[PDB]
Amino acid sequence: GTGYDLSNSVFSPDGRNFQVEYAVKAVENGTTSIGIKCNDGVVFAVEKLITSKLLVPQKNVKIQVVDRHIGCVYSGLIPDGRHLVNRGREEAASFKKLYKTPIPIPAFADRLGQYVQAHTLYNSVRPFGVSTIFGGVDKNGAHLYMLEPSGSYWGYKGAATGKGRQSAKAELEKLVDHHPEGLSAREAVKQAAKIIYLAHEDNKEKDFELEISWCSLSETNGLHKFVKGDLLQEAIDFAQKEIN
Amino acid sequence: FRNNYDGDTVTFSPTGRLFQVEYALEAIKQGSVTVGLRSNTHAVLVALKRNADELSSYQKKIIKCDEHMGLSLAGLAPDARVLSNYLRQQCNYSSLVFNRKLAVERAGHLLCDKAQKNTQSYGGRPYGVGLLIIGYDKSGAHLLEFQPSGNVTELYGTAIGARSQGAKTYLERTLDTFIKIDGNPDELIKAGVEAISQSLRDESLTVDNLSIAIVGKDTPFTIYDGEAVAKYI
Amino acid sequence: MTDRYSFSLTTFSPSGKLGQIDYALTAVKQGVTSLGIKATNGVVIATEKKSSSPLAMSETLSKVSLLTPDIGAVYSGMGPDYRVLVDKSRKVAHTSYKRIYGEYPPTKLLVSEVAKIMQEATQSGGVRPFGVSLLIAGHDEFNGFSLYQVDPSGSYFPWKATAIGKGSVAAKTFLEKRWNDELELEDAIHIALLTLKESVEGEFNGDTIELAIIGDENPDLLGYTGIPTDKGPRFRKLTSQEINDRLEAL
Amino acid sequence: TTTLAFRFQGGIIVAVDSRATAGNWVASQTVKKVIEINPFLLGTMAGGAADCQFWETWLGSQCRLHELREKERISVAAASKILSNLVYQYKGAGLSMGTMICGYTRKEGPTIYYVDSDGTRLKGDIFCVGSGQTFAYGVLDSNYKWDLSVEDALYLGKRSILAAAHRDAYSGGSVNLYHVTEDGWIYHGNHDVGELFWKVKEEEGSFNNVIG
Amino acid sequence: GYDRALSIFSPDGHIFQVEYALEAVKRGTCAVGVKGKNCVVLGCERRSTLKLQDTRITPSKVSKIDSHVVLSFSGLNADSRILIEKARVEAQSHRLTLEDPVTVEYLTRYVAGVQQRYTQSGGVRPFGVSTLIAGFDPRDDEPKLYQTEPSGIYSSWSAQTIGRNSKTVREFLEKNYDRKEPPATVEECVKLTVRSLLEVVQTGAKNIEITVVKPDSDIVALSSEEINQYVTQIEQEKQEQ
Amino acid sequence: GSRRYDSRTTIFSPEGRLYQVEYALESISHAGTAIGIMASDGIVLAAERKVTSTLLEQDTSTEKLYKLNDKIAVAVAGLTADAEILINTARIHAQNYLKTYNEDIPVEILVRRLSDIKQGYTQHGGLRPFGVSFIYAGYDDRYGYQLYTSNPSGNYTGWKAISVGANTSAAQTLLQMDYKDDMKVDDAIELALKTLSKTTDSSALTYDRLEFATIRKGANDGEVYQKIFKPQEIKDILVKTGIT
Amino acid sequence: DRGVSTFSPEGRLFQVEYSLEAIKLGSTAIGIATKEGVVLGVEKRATSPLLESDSIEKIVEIDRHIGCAMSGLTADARSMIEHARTAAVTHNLYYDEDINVESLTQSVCDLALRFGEGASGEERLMSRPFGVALLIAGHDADDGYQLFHAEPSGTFYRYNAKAIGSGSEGAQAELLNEWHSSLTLKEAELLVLKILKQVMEEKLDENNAQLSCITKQDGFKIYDNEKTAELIKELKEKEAAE
Amino acid sequence: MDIILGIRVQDSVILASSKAVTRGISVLKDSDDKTRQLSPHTLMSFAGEAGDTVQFAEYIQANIQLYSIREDYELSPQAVSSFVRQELAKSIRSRRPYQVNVLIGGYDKKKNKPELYQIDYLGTKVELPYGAHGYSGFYTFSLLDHHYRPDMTTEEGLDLLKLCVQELEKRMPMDFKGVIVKIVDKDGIRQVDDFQAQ
Ligand SMILES: */C1=C\C(=O)NCCCC[C@H](NC(=O)[C@@H](NC(=O)N[C@H](C(=O)O)C(C)C)C(C)C)C(=O)N[C@H]1C(C)C
Repeated sequence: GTGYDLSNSVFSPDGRNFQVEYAVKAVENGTTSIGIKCNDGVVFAVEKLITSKLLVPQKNVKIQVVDRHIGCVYSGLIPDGRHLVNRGREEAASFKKLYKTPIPIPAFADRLGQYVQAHTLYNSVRPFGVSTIFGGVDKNGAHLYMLEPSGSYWGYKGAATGKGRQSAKAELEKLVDHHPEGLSAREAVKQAAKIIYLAHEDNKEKDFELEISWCSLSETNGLHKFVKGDLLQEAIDFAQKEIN
Repeated sequence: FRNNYDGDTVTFSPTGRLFQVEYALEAIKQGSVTVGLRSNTHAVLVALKRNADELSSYQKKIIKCDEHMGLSLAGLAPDARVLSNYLRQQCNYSSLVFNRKLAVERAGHLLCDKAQKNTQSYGGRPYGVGLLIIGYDKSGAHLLEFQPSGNVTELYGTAIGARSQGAKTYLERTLDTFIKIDGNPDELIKAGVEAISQSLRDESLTVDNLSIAIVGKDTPFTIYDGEAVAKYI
Repeated sequence: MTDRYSFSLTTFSPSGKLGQIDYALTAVKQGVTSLGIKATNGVVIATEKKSSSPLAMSETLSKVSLLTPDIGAVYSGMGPDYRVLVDKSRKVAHTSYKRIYGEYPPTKLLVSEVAKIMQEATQSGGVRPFGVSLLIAGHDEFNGFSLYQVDPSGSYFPWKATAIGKGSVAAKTFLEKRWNDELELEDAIHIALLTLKESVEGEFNGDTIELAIIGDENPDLLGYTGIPTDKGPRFRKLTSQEINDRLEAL
Repeated sequence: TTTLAFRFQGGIIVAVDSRATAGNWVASQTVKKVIEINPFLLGTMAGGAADCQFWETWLGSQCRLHELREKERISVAAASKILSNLVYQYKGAGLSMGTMICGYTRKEGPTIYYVDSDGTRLKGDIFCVGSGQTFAYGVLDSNYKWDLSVEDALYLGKRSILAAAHRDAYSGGSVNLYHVTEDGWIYHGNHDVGELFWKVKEEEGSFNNVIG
Repeated sequence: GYDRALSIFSPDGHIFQVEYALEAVKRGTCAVGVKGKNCVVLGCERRSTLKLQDTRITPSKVSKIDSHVVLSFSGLNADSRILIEKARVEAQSHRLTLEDPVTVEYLTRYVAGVQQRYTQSGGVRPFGVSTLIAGFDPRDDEPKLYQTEPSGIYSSWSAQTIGRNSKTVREFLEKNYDRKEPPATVEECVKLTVRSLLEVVQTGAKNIEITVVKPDSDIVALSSEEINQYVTQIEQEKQEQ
Repeated sequence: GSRRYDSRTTIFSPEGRLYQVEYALESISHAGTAIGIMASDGIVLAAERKVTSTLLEQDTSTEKLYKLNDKIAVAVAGLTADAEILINTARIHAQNYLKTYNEDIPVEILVRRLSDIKQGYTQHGGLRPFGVSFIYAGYDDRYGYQLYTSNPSGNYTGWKAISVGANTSAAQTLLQMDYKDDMKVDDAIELALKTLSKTTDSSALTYDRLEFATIRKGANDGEVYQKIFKPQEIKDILVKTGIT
Repeated sequence: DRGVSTFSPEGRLFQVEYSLEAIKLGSTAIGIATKEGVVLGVEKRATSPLLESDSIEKIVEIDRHIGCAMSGLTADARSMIEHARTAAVTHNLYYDEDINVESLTQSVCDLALRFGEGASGEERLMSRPFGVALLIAGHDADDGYQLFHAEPSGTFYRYNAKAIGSGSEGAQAELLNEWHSSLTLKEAELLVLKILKQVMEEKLDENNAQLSCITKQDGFKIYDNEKTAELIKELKEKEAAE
Repeated sequence: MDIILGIRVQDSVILASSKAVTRGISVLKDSDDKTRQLSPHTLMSFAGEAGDTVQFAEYIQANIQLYSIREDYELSPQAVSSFVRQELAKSIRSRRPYQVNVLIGGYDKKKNKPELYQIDYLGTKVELPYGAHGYSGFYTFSLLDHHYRPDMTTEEGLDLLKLCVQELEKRMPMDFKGVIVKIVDKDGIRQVDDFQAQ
């Protein structure tokens, strides 16, 4: 029959979970955001649409940090995004408290992964309306990760999600090809600003605000930090220049 | 279509929408207009109080949460009481435990997370009220716009409620002007009354009809009603 | 989260039927045949090991199970449901009897216990009945040997012999013809193998058939000596080789 | 502390002292050991201050609620059982209160109930409770008659507390009188033991031992 | 675990589950109560869909909550038990804590509350029962008669009836009972009740049971004969005309 | 959520009826007939075994007559499984009454408890009622021989003669036609069998399709006795009453 | 079905709205406040002549300075009244003072939205909203005489005069004209007694109508029949007077 | 302790109980009735801890009356006592046990015989011709052990009690202020108001 899309834990006859699929819709509809894994860290950037001149500039920050070494950015239902990060924070804290060592990016990934997958198991809950790009540096290098409402996630060299997800994925792939030896944290910040500016064409209607953050072993001592001031403008420029 | 995906908040529509949440957002539009705007020294709230008969009172739209924070509501009164009351506790807890004033930005993050919880669990319902929180903290004056969806945003000014679009455009225009109204509360207030009259239609703001609130540098959040607002009409 | 299914999933229809229990029985009908025969000095139960792939090893799966050392069970219906039912039936035997009286429960009661479990899956909130019917056979000092059939409804009854599953009607008829109140265990075993052959399409041997008995005490199967009153289990599953030998005298 | 309540023809007489201590240290001579539960109910207070004062005030609230509910003045016997039962819920916990619940309902007439943190609830005509009870009993017992003028009963009471205040180190301060009639209780002033003693001595000629 | 809101509001502002509860009452046997000048009487009809019962044991229609108070009902029996129990238990609790038996009005207000509660509590359906509670307040002689319904509402009546054909008998009573001069006698009071039941009982000597309550816990239920007699004397009243 | 699959087994019909109780009864109407007759010197319980076979081990069977106490027993009609669940709690209740008062539980008291348990599944819980109806046959020193009946609704009543299960209407008419207050156990025993005989949906009323029980006070003793006839005992009484 | 706490696409709560309907069907209740006191009046509405009209209680006392009138499903009012009484008495126990009439009202209003089948915000156990509205009248030293309207919505207003129940919309219209800042208590009494007579299907008499009031001096009192009757008689004469 | 005596004669059970209520140094009351009627033909006398004493008695009463109404029947004395024992027996292993001892005297309307039950806070129950709780036992059991006969009339029984009360006043330390006597029989429970000089 039909109606296999009214409850969250139901399998359609072809083996799907429409509710989860409908969630992905809420995501694709959201702003665009990316992650670039450089050779000793990860860079995060996001598209911040300026709905009006009323929004205090530089104020409604999107990228979130978990603990001190992990960075999170997501596209879709922001509130769901935060909800997830809160859980990640508790999740990371619980971990450190028992094992002392700050939670390894991979372990954290599956920590968020199992939680999210958990919301595709019961009809009493709604799946997450967000895709999340997150990562950081740990005992063995840097890691970039993307998590889907389905709970699925994998390690990426580059990742993008949202409205301009394709333009991005397009650009990210170009990078991967023209840099087999790796990209530097400094360079990834620039390239990210560009890739965000390009992906902004599928929303060229409203003006936006760029927001980059990175976690580099050599640049930030393995700590997640927001790219501000000079280095920021410098990237905004490197992008503004190549958009013409 | 929509009829099969709006029976509760734990259901997504084939397009990624959460109707029950949207229906809640509607209750706000059906609500009486209220305006918020701030300079660098003060933040202000102006709200239109709506009454039932002419034998009834006008319902309060502004609520104080602390000596440095407060807000205006549009929508389900009860829900504002619940949310404001919860925002009072948070300010309270911030003091009692850290001897620290709860930053406006954080109060917002708190509201957002509280709201969000009523939009992913069976049995719960979203809050049918919009809020405009103003406050003065360690980083200055602030204005927040709270939506039942959970979306909280910091702006220089804004409005919500029926015909709110009027005032909002007016502020969006007056921006560069009121944002510089420092060291002068009365000026920031008049700019606030103007923005709000931009959403009038039915009548004109009277003394037992207008409601104003202000917080700032050396100004504890204080609400003005009746005779007190007379000097602005 | 939280099982919000605090209401019955099995209810009365205007006709007075209990849907799920009926459907559950239908599920039993579809399952492989299995039967039980009570002789004057033992009981036998058997079914067919319907290997669901030539690559799968049918030994690593028993349709015939020991509940206590003097009670065995066999089913027809949904294998997985039976599995958990066995574990439950083995535990309940301890928790509600051996731990209180220091002796294994008598057949009727253990059966009574399992029945209750199923009965509950017919009324409890948020669950479906068990898709299996059981044939339990055992022996106890004050009741001798006995054979019982337990249904997804939670009902059970004693039998001199009977069968359930696929060709039950056929086999049930064949048993009414061959059973008498003077059968020795070996007799029933024979009749069992015959009654089984009918429901068997392809191969019929000790590797495709699974049969056990509840006869005399096997002290050789006790594992230890030195205690007069402990004589060994009456339950014993036949070996593949033991089955084939009998099949020649078929 | 000394508190006493007795029933007689004119109704009920209630008198108490007003001294509060913490060991040998006199904390106060101005305590109100009589709690006016309501225009018709009185509660004496002996034992732990807080314990009596708190729980008796609470009793007032329960009595008020009972009348809102039943649209009728609560009975003395019921009021006394409420305290009684509440107190028993805390048996063994350490509450310390010996109290009297006195009232006048058209149904029961003059009534007095003795209630202590032990769970003991008793109805009677005379009750003396407190570290000075025996002294009060001494005087009272030997001069009580159901036929006392509301004036003489008032005196006998005032005098019974005077005795206790004198002999007992833990009693004193001042006397507080109350007269219980169906129309309710009528306060009868605060009499400072300081000045009351002498006056009584002279006028009555008793306390002949003391020198003055 | 189960807390489904079964009694909710519908567009027209009704709570159908409570309304349907009433329908269950309408289908129940008839029960009537009339207060005299010094007594109250309760009468109830006995169904006849099957007759071969053992009237000795079979639960009767009028129950004693306490020695001075009784309660009769119309509706689902299974449900009446639950109410009668709670009432009886509260009857003792009130004595134990207030050292005084419950007033007829109070016991009523309690029962009504239970019912009301069941109309706005999760996972439960309202009581398909309506009650008649009568007796005499402690140390009082003015008879009491109250009635409650699934909605949780209650009130006092000089006389009243509930159940099937209660419409009919109520009429009978509305034009046969004068508040000015209430049945000044236990006898003339029971007669008025038997009369009122006959309007619907359709000759049922063994189908009509009467219970008389007087001040100071004087409760008694008449036998078939005492009743049969009343029916007798009444049938003549008709013929003698 | 879950509300989507909730049958709401405990609600009223617009007519003020209880759906499930009604339907449950509907189910019971198809169950083997059980009859209870009460004579001056004893009570009789006769029931018809639903579904039987040549192979059915009849000596070891019981599907309708259950012993609850030493002076109380019941005849069932409906889901045996359900019946048991209730019978066991009944057996316990009897014992507790004994343990508390050191006296045998009064028949009606046991019957009221059982009925109350049923009534419950009728007013709250969201579960289905028990598809059972009981004919209680017992004796105590307060009301002597008693006969009661209870069903899914939770209501119970007393009888001189009564039946439950299938063709009750037919049986009730036959009983109502030949019952007399001054009957004797033997008489009742006959009337019982005669009735079944005339209502049986089967060919002939043979012993292998019956369950019989009598509560008599064996004069040569002074105590009451419960006798649940064995296959042969039924086969005999069956020939005697002239049904061979 | 559909959640008991579901939103309509218009931004309203179904159950709450439907709740308001059941109330329109309720008995008429009117309240008028004057600088001399507040008057509360209600329609008994006996569903039969055998029903002892005085056992009809639709005007109750919350405290000595706070009373109220109810309309709609009145059985629902019991738990609210109990709550109100307790809150008022408790406040007195905790603060040694009377509770403000507004807070008393605000307190009642807080129970209102406490319903659902699992609403994420606390433990709201009550399957449906209340099917009754309340007119809370009283006095305190902070805002003098006050009249409040509390609906199952969870909100409440303060009226100089307000009428709820079947005859409301019309009666309220009447009050819109009749009421003025200088009415006397006596005036408000007849006015209530008048508007009641208009909207009542029944011929208003001292047995199907009931008056009461709250004055700083004597508190909440319910006019005994005799007192009401005379007031009625008085009303008739002044009416027939022109 | 207080004085709780019970003696079962031919057709009735007589219960005697001290009227004194002493708290520490002062005797607060001299007319205390340490008894509760459980039903028209069952009377229970009690003595023990200050609060527990009545709390337990009333509780038992409530429950017995509730059973009376529910069953419109009066439980036999034997049954009533079994209920009581159970209750105490539970109590003893609870968080805070009832420290009460009781005598239960009733007339079994069915057997038509009077009965006396003695039960202590431990739930120890025994049926006796005569019994007492506390110290009284030490002075009275020998008296009764001596002057007791099963066929004694109610009057003889009273005299026998009179004998016990005297010994108790003679040899006991405490002033128990006399006793209140009550008789339970076929016609119910009644109090011998003239024993202060009978
Ligand atoms: C009556 C005297 C009496 O009956 N007994 C003598 C005992 C003194 C009790 C009481 N004194 C007080 O209540 C003290 N405060 C405390 O005792 N506080 C205690 C503490 O701090 O350890 C706590 C644990 C209760 C005074 C300072 C309030 C007393 O004076 N009783 C009088 C009468 C009732 C006022």
